[PDB]
Amino acid sequence: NQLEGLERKIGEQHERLAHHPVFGSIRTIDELRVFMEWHVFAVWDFMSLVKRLQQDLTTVAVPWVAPRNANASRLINEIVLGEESDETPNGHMSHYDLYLHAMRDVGASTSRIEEMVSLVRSGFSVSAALKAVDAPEPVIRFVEATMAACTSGATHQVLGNFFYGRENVIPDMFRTLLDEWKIERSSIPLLVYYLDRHIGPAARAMIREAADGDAAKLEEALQAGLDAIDERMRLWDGLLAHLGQTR
Ligand SMILES: [Fe+3]
Ligand code: NA
Repeated sequence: NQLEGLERKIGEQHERLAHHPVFGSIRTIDELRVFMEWHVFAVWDFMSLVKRLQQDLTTVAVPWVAPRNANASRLINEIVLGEESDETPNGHMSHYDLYLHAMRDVGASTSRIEEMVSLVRSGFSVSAALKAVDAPEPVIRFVEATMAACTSGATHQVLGNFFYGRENVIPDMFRTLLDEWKIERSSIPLLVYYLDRHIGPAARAMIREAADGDAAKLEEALQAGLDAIDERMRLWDGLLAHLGQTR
């Protein structure tokens, strides 16, 4: 009954995220450009959650030995293939790269995110790279929260974050935004392609095994979900407040 409360709270916050007022407030091309310039940080940090879970639920070492759970390794390996290295009509690329292409298609600037990633490649911390390109404060909090899960969270928390805070909410969020912008497909075709590309038992089983059936740890997983959702809500709150101020 401790966990049922969290489960229901996650359902409610999911509906709130899927209908966040930011989405109905992106009315002009200018506003869509700003949206993408914030959103690209989440498109990018998403892959750190994926890779933390790939490390934990598959065997990425020499010598190899079979992962303990084949269903879990299958699901992660599927996500890696489709997200690090998707097949698109314009060739093989990460969803991150596809999103950058979509940004250029609409005329949004990719300079801040490319410089951030370039610094990370040269071994700056994510925190340092973010500050360096003057990322918006809400972007910093969001990405720092992702990174803290990835570097410091236990496997069951990363799973909660990922499933409840990302995989379970992205399709609904993307649908809300797509429905506003379908009418512009002819001028923004790659962003439509990107969004459309992203439009349960398995998740719970992975959490239970990572949690070892311990109800405290199951609570931790659910809580990591709620936390991730909160961080997403604060990102969109920040973007919306930015649009308001700079309209
Ligand atoms: Fe993706
Ligand atoms: Na672990």
